[PDB]
Amino acid sequence: MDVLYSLSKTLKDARDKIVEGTLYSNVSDLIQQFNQMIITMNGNEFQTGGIGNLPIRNWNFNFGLLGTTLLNLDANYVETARNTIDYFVDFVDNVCMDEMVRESQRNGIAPQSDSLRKLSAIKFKRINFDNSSEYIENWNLQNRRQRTGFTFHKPNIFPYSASFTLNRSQPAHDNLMGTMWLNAGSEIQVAGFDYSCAINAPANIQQFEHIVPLRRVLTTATITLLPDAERFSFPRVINSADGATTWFFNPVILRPNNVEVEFLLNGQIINTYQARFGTIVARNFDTIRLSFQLMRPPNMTPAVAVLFPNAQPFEHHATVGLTLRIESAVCESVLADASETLLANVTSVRQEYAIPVGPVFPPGMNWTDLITNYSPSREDNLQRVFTVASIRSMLIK
Amino acid sequence: MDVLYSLSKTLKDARDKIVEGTLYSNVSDLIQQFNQMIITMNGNEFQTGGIGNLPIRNWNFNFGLLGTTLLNLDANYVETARNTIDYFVDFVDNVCMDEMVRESQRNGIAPQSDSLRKLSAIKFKRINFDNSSEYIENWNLQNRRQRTGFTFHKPNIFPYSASFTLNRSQPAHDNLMGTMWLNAGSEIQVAGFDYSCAINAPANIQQFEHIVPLRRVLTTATITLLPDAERFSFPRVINSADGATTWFFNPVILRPNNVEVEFLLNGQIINTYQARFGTIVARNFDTIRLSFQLMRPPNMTPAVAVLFPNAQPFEHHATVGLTLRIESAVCESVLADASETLLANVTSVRQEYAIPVGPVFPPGMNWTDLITNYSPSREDNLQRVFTVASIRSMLIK
Amino acid sequence: MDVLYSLSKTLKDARDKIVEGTLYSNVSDLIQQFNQMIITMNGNEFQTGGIGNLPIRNWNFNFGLLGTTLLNLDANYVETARNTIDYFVDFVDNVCMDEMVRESQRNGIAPQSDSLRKLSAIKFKRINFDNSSEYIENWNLQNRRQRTGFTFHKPNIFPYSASFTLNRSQPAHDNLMGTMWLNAGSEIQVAGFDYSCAINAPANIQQFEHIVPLRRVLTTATITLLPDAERFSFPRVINSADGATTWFFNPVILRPNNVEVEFLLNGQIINTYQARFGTIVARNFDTIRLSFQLMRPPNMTPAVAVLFPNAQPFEHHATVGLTLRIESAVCESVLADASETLLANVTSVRQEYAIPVGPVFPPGMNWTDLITNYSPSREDNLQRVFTVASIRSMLIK
Amino acid sequence: FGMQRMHYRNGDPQTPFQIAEQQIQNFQVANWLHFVNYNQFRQVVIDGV
Ligand SMILES: [Zn+2]
Repeated sequence: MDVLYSLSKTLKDARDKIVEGTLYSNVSDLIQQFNQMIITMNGNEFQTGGIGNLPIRNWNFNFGLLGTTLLNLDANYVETARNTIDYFVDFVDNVCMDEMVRESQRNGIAPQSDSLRKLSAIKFKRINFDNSSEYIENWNLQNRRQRTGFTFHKPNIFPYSASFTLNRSQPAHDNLMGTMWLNAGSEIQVAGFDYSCAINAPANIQQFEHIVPLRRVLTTATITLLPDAERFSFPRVINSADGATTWFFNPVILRPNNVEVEFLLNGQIINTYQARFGTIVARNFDTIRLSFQLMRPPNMTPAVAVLFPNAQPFEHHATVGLTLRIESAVCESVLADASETLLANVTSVRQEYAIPVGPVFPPGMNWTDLITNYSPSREDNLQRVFTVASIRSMLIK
Repeated sequence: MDVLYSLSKTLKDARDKIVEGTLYSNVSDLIQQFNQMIITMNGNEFQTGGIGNLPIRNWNFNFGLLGTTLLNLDANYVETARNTIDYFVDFVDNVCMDEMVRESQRNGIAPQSDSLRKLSAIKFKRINFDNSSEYIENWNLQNRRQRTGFTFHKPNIFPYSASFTLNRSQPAHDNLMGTMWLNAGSEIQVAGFDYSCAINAPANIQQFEHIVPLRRVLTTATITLLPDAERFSFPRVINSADGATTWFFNPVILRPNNVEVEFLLNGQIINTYQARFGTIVARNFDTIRLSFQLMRPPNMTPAVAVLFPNAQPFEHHATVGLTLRIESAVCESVLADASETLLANVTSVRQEYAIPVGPVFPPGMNWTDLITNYSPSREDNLQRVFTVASIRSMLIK
Repeated sequence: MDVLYSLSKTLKDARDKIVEGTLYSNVSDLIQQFNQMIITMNGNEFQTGGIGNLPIRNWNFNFGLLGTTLLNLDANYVETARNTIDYFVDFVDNVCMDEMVRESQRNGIAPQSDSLRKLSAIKFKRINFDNSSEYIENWNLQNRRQRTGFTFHKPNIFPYSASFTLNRSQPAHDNLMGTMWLNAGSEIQVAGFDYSCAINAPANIQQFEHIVPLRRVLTTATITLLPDAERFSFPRVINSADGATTWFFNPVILRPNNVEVEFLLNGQIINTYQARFGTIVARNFDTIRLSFQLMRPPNMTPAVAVLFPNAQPFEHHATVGLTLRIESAVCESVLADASETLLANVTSVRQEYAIPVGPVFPPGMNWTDLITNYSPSREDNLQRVFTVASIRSMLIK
Repeated sequence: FGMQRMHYRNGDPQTPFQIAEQQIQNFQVANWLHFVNYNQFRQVVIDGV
């Protein structure tokens, strides 16, 4: 894995640094590493592919070394360099597509393809170069069991869970009470509704609560906390819990009284925020507890007093919402987010070559089913395949 | 173009690496490239500007070589380096503003300013250095006709198109049927509405369909697909097709039954998703086909049954929506997105110096009119000017 | 500050470049800088911490130099390098946590901790290395008073201000007129409403206006301008200005007629946009002026004509909105945004060690109260602490 | 290894050992060449001197 990143880093630098007319002192330390790579890789044969429609390709390396005698690199040197680089780039492309496609339940952090099991010897250890990308740094730090952090912009930590809860209900569905939520991507939109608007609740206050457990512990998260959840604020008809009948929801929106957002780690309150909106911070957490309440307004104009009678027919239902959007967060495990394209590369390779469903990953690489049951073996497989996807995304655009 | 990136890369590195007190071995390979640059650029004169209010500046290079031998760089060397660097940075700033401002219908990928046409000789080819940024890598790969990819975070692939379609309509506008949509940035919000709620449709099911053709082929796109389009879910009054009269839209929201999202490339179904929300992936596509349908709920509580009569007056109109947001995508052509500022730099240079409207780009650099008719000559001009904008964004902050 | 970035850059590179089996010519220029660092840092003692619960640690440096005699780096060299690197990484971690925690009203741009005041001597100036990160580049450019630019993705330039304005009001609250807005993060959502729908306004047109002053001058901003503000488009009950009574708001949405978005710098119109939506650009501005107007529709179908009578009871209130979202912008001063995590690191260090509220920063590091009153001394403190946070975010993940 | 005679210019900043360390494919010969390349004393202070 280290030597695969090293091959790709030298091929990236040798497409970048070895150009026409450049001075030799700019590339004097790269040509020695590329010659060490050629010297190491000669005499060896590899075999990539063999699963799904990924074709079996045989790789044989017989190349001459590059010259170390120019002052300015002329176009002859650039053309022979482009030939050797194009062959090695095709090789590492097929090794990365052979490694992202395989998985194992037993020990997923180990290389699974034959080519990367062959590259994991000490004969190939002199290929090794700097490990400067974030994924290979976290690979090398977790290979020695130290703390890592992946910085994500809007991480997909929440599985898709659009549902509700009726704390007070009946088959008439004309006096309901409870919460509704949308957990999607990095965004929680929650809305507790009461049809009576707390006309018989004690002190005209109805307490709502919504507890979101996470799968991995997020660290140093900037979170936009806004009131008035926008999706649960227009009238809609909703199927029941058993899916038998449908019930109508005509909301009018009160502001959330007494918002308490708590960030729990192992049941301990790490951060708490009482009636503070805008951008908040949560330093260390794996559970988000939103505690908002609906208070009946004690003074109402005649336009408002016709909405909430004391009797039964409520044509306008009180609804109170919050919105919580994790903008950026540092997570020790791998995830998906709106910035990288690594999950897209993994799914593109697994869908392009018509790959059968294996023992670990969900069918079709369903990220909702992958983050719903995010086991440590699936975590190891996901980190390995994302690291190889980062390597191929360095070489192949 | 390669030598302009090389000038800017050496000036960036020589502002970074040549500092006070640093060891000479840290900068021993940069000073040789900077001396090669001084040796190449001496004796040459340039002329920048001359269009709009961009002033004509004459550039003459007569500088001494950085050959003093130091072990740790003292402040004398830093001050003479800062002088030479500030003159070259002003030169390359004015060359980049002279190149981003010009365009040509005939062959836009060629340099248009006099200074960059003069820098495109082999006398200046020994300036050349590593080409490591993404735009100069894709420039060098498309100069040899190989595959490229620009990675965008929320790409502006959709032109602004807020409109609707009435599949069933009359001048009374009290029983309507059809779709509405908002295509903006990277976001499609579509909503098909029926006023009758499929009370006379066969099997109480009304089929909607919305086909969005793209201008360039996106590759490996992560897409957040949510139901219940939020913008088309509140009551509004809307002008008619001819703009004569206005009609009222009072929606109640059903969930989308039987969602089928297809990603078409050349009419062939590449990816398909049947009733799956959350984050989806689309590996290769240039057309997005959303096929959702409205089904009348067969079991309704008395709060719902008063909304949808069998007769004509429908005060509550059934509406079903979807939202499709491309979070990140790899596109072979250049675009604009929410991450880079290159389009902002191009428009800032073209608006600061009061530049007349030329033959290629839209008046005022309208990105909606630029991506509406995204011709290959306009594509070549846009890629060239974005590459020069990336170069100037390296030097000028 | 320069030498602290230099220590962290060498420790980052020496975790990256000094690996097992790598060629010596890849690391031949890094080992000389790391040996210069060891030679400079020996014989010196430091003392970190001493405020809040940050513990006092004493630092003594007595290390041998690294060998310069290998061809391929074996595991002995890697293990002794990992020992020296882990000690220096712990040192620079505690120096950065000692510097981010302190502040001064008098001159905040100066180092405040004892360790960084000791590192600001010319004895330690030979530690210095390349300054390539964005924050240390802008630090070095503003240390010489040149122009800088921080590129932000969705900058938190707006303080949280959710409020309204009643241009026409009475204690009955049944015929109201005025604007409502949400300024949050990078997003302005504004909506002017009239209950009469301009039935007595001249030419049936009511002019709205919303002027947002900024705190710092943004430059080259890409801005998504959409109509129909989504948050102020559903019915809600709202407390009055004095908080005494509540009033009801039942909106129906017209489209915004005659949108004029102006970008003011020092009262001068820099950019203007008349009825153009989608992505717009604003090259230089510190005030955003939105001028939209509500026009009564002269032709209405019978479904619309029942909404707006000539008499007093208006059960459906005309409402017209806009949404303005700054996607990316270049600002000369430091800010917070959805991309970096530096504010999260600063707040995590200040909240982890239970730090008392000082003279400059708001209690609890309230970013709304920090950008509401964004004084230049607070600007200098914020830039210094963000630079140190960037340094620690390079070393500590 | 059947190499060139190495025309070596008088005044090269690198000694012939210091470019035989990079021209030669073998590890062992070149490993000893690199020991000789950057063999130097440690500058020590014991007992004041
Ligand atoms: Zn983003």
